[PDB]
Amino acid sequence: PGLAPPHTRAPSPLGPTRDPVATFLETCRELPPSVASIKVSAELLRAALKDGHSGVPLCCATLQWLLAENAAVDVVRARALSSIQGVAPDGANVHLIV
Amino acid sequence: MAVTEASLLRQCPLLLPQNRSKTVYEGFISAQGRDFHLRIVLPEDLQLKNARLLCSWQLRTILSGYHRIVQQRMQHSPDLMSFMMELKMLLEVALKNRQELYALPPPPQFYSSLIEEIGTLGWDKLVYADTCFSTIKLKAEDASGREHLITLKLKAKYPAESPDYFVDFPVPFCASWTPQSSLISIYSQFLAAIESLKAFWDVMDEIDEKTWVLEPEKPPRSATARRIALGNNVSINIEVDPRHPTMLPECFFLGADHVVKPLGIKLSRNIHLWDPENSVLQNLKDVLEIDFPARAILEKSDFTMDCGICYAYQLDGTIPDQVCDNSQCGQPFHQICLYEWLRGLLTSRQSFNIIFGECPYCSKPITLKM
Amino acid sequence: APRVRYLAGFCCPLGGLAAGKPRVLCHEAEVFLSTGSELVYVYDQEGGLLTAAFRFPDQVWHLELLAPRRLLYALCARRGLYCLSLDHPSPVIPVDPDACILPDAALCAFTLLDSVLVTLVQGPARWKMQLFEQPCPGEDPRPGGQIGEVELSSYTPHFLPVLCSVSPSGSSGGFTLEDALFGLLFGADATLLQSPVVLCGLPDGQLCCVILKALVTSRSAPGDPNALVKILHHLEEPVIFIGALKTEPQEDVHCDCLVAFGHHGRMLAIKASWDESGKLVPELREYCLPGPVLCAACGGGGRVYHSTPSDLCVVDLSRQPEEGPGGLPPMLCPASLNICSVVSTKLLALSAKGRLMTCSLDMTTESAGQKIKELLSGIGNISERVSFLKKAVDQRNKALTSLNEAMNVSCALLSSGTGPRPISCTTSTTWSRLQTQDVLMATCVLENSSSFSLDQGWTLCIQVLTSSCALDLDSACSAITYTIPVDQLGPGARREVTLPLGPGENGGLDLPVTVSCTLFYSLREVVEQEGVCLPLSRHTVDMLQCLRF
Amino acid sequence: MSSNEQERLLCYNGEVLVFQLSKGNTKTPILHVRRMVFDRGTKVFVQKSTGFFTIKEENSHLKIMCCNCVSDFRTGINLPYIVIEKNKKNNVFEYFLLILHSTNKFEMRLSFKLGYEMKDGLRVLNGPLILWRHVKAFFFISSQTGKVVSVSGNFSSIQWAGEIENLGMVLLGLKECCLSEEECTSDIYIIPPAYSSVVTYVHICATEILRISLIALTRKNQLISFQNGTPKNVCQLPFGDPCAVQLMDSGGGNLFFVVSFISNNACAVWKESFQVAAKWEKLSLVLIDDFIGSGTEQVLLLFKDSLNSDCLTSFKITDLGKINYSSENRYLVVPPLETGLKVCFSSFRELRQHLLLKEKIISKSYKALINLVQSEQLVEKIWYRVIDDSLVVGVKTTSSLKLSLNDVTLSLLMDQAHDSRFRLLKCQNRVIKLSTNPFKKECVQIITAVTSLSPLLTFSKFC
Amino acid sequence: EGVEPAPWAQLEAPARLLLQALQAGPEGARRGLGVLRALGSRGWEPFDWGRLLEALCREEPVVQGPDGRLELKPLLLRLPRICQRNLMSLLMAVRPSLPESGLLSVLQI
Ligand SMILES: [Zn+2]
Ligand SMILES: [Zn+2]
Repeated sequence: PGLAPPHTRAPSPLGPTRDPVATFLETCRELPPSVASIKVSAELLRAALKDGHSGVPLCCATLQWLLAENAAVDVVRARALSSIQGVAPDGANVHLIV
Repeated sequence: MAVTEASLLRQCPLLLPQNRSKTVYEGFISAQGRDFHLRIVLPEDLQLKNARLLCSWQLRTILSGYHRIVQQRMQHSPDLMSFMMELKMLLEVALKNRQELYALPPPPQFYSSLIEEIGTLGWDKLVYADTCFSTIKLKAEDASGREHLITLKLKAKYPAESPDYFVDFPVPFCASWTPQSSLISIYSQFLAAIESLKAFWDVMDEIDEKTWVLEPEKPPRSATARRIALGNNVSINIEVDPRHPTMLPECFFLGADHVVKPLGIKLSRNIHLWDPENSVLQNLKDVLEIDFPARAILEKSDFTMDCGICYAYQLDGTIPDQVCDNSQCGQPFHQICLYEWLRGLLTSRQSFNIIFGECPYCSKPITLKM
Repeated sequence: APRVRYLAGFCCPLGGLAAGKPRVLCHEAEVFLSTGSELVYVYDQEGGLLTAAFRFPDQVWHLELLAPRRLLYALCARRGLYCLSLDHPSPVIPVDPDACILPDAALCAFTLLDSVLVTLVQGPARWKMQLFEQPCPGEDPRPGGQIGEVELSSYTPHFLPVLCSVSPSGSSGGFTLEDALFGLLFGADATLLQSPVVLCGLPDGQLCCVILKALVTSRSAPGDPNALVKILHHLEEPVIFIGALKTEPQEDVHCDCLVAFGHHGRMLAIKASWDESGKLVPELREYCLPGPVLCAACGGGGRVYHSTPSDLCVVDLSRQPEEGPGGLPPMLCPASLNICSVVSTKLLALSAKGRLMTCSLDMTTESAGQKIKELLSGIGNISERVSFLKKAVDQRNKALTSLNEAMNVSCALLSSGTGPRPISCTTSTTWSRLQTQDVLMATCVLENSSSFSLDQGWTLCIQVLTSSCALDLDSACSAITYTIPVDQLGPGARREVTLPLGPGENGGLDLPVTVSCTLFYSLREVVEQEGVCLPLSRHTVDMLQCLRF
Repeated sequence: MSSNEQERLLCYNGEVLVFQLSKGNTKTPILHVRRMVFDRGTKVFVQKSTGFFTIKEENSHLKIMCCNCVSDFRTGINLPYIVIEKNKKNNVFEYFLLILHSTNKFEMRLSFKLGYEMKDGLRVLNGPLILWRHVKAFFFISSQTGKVVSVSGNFSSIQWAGEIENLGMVLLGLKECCLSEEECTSDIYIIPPAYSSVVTYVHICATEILRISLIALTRKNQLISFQNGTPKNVCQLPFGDPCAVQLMDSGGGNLFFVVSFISNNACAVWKESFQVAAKWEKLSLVLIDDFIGSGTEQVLLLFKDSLNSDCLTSFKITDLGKINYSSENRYLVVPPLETGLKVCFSSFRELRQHLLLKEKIISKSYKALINLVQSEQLVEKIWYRVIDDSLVVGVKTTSSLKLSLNDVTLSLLMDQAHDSRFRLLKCQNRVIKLSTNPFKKECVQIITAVTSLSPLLTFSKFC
Repeated sequence: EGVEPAPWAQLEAPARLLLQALQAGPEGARRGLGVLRALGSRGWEPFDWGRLLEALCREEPVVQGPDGRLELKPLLLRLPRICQRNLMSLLMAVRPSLPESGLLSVLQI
């Protein structure tokens, strides 16, 4: 949504903070953002990727080729950008960086 | 907001419209943590030149004196919004004026702490307490043994804001008030300020002790000046600086011209002989080259015969003959001065030539016959 | 020192003892009591011990006495009247109907002058009052023969109506008034006659006056009410108490303050002004006091002593004339009933627990600090309670503000400004695909165009109606209803959903179809059946919004 | 306390009664009675009178059992009783009842002579009615009858007991059950039988029509309110072992509930905010009365005869309001203290008075709003049932309503407080027309809709 | 109808008198001194200036400019010009015996 073309105010997903089942359970019964990273050779990335799209040397075509599946990648192509926040299927917001 | 669609809510939030053609509203309206009831009706057109309005008697009590103002505002104001704004303003004003009536402490902060600090200071100390507990007073000695009292007015919050202090001695006393600052803190500051001026007190002590001090009679501690009789039918008047009480004062005399001059020149010639090391009396006796009457007549010092209006004698030849029919005032007055007084007075009333009205000093019936 | 002393306590049920029915009096040093049951009790006023106890049947309902005769009266409920020797040659006593008289058995009220007797009775639809005689000599206890009766032409039927006796000067358990007030209220006649007057207050609330020296009627001469009885003014709630009181206090104390006293708390009071017209004028008032009012009395110097279910309370009148508002404090004694007020003020009353008691009104070092300690602890006790009130009050105000916005919204919608601007809602026709098929959907959009924030309490409904017709055959899904909790819309913000209109049973879809929006509001959520509803929009989906290409 | 030398205490109409056996040498022990009152001069207690009752037999194991004010039937007058066990040690016991007069003189009203020994779930009621039970055998004896009698219904325990208007004497041992004593055997608006598992003591408030307003408390250290059987307003307790409760008024709306414990401690909790306001410990005994002469009632707390071999020492009294008592000038300030206190109480009172106006205006605005939008019964009634997992709701209607001229619907809505999230609710609408005895004439036209149920059973409940 | 009371008409007698004195032309200045002389002579030596300043500062309404416009003024500006100036002149001289807290707000005016 942060990179959304239309800039729509589609409201936040606000995934369920409980199951129906566990709500029922308790209701009868009476922080650091985790992070991870990897690295890889610029040469490996070029020689694998290259197919020169245009080529903003690295991190950008890296992100495109990582998200060639997710249909909102031709938008990152117009807005070549090495870090964004997508949301999820199942709630919480996530950032990535390249 | 600019348009009265949000503004009326923001500014009359606990007042609600009952009707669709929005003419009849009702409900509460807030000020100073207190809410007051109103029931208001307009005509079908939303003009205020005729608009019905009632309140609570709680409210009309508090708007005693401005009912006319309100009735006039109802005609003058074009918008109800403007009208209610003026109303809130007026309301806050009349509250602050009658603020003696309205007082709600945070007691456990207030009373408990106050008492603990007083127990800390000492039960010997306290002199007085108001039932509101807004006002109190306290005492200090000097090592001389001079008693000096202070009075304290307290706001809603004692530690939050600084209490107002009123003390006998003249200089503009000040003291640091933190929220950490307490009764004992300000008391220690007052104690320092006492001995800061100890000389000036010893000065005034010797003056009033030995001498025919004239009219700071039974003086206070703020009394800077001293009028002293000397010889007969002549009086010096003097004023001191307490930062340098031993210093020369500013001084001069009143009385008869011929008796005045020679002492004037004695002073003019012996002034360089000032010694701010011995008694000021010691300086005075040998600068003016004289000794003084120690209460030459303690009884009949001066039953003053001045106007009391213009504080003068011989007003265009006239004597302040007109007096008070009172044992406690007895004050002479001039015909014309007392006239122009009681004329401008609203309470007065004119007979054919005789007029009656209140004595300026004591407010008792006094009669003037032109 | 102890301003209150308890003498005795009684059998009492839950809730409490009955409003009005119990009554208690004291002669000089004797006390006579009715617990609004069959029983009556008599005790010494010095010693709380008992002297006598009287078993009647048929709940006691009213009492009177006459000191000169050493008798008591009583009104058993469904029977009529009884009367008792106070000398009266366990200490319980029963009664036999040897003592009883005139058991008319339908009558409710009675009063007493010195040697005359007056009664009010429920008949059918029109009640009626009767005047009886009372044997003045040392007689066998009699009425004698009654003298004249009238129909209460007005009243058309727990709460007993009440009677009060009103005499002018020169001539009683009643209340003597002043000549100015007679000439004000009762007219030239009763003044000319020095006629006693009787006021009757009715469970209706209305209130009527009557003249004895005009009320004598017979079998050849009936009691036409249309003149003989008259009405003051309809106190529109039932009647509890009538008095008469002394203002300007500068036994036979001539009053000038008329006092009427309702249940819900309409007090009414009247006085003479005789001003601004060169003639006699009445000063009226119609007060509004607190709570359901139980019991009343009269203390020396315009001091009414009354009870509300919270507490025991008071109103002084002693002085425009007397009083604009009815300000009122307590005395810090509970909600009571059955009060009696004597002068020295001292008084006697009964507590809803069923307890008898007597109200009597008006330095040490190192215990000083204990006194101060107690004071501080007490204030600390009060403080939290005050704070709780404050917090609750905050909540109430918040609710009010919410409400005001809601009202603003509603009015904004209902008045059309070339369009229901502040809220709008659209719907659009959008195809889709599902498991195999080209399904039709309908997007619904909601927009806030104003500043009015729609918040907790609101909720939205839509209802889809798959036809514009009514059938012989009772189709099986006439329409569908989607409802959603709108929550914190905000201004300039927006919600959206999307709906399956489309065919779900046997390939069925027909067109004119319409989709109808609404909002609701829930006065009850924010803390006859209560809620309201707002149309907001209407859109019709037809063939020309579903064609693919 | 019960022994040949121990004593028991009681409160009565602004004073206090001590009932103590004294081994009178010649004699077997004699009951000796003190009637005492609070001073308010020295803030102590004083003997105002005494009485006594001589005893005849040479049998020890005389024993006080209980005491209260009971409202005799022959009079209708509150009066102090005492119950005595008289154990001849023959495995035979008299079980006397006495009641005492204004005269400080006694009067027996039941001998009653049991062979076996009661401990008991013992209690006492209006006509001097003893009520007891040894093993699952509930009995009562009046002073009228003077004979042993049993109760019809069999119970576990008989917690509450007392007269009620239009009924005479009633009891409550099973919340299902609702007895009389005259004609043994209303069970209609009694609590949740779910709560029947937990409640151990009850104290009722008031009665209407059937309906009541009632109070309870569980083994869970709770305190509950009920009106029409509606579980509103629960609190929670510091301590455990809830023995029993009483009430106090303490002036206008300053009401309180006063709970003892078998742990020898207690709580006082305020009304309009179900909440502990104060708590006390070790509590030798407790009593509730206007001991002063102020108008309203107060409470007394007794601490631990560990102190002395003397009862009436070690005391405290408090309204929890302007009253508090117990066992270098400084005087310039007392008047301001009292002034601030009383102004504070005044503002308290006026805040209640003001709060009510707030709520009144709220309701005024409700009705005003509902009128702002704008008679006949276009409905008869609602009904509904479950099927298996598909709730259905429906409506019987009238001739006022004609479906040929108006398309109609029936929505549902949820009260968001229970289910506090976004989610949708969908309901399917069905006309149903029927004919009644064709073989004008009646045509029935009902309207109803269906939806799902397991999605909503989230908080075990909803509305 | 076309009469008003004194705006000081509601006050402590000494201070109200003092105002009625300062009203009186230029010389009213020195009459101010005479008042204080007379009162330090009189039984009430302690003249609470603190009291006085509060009343000076305290606000009250007026309807001036057009007929349809309210505003507020403290006592100090609504009272007549000559009394203002005379008063100010006296204050200069008694400046030692005055409290800063009130003086400051007075000066803000
Ligand atoms: Zn003059
Ligand atoms: Zn004078």
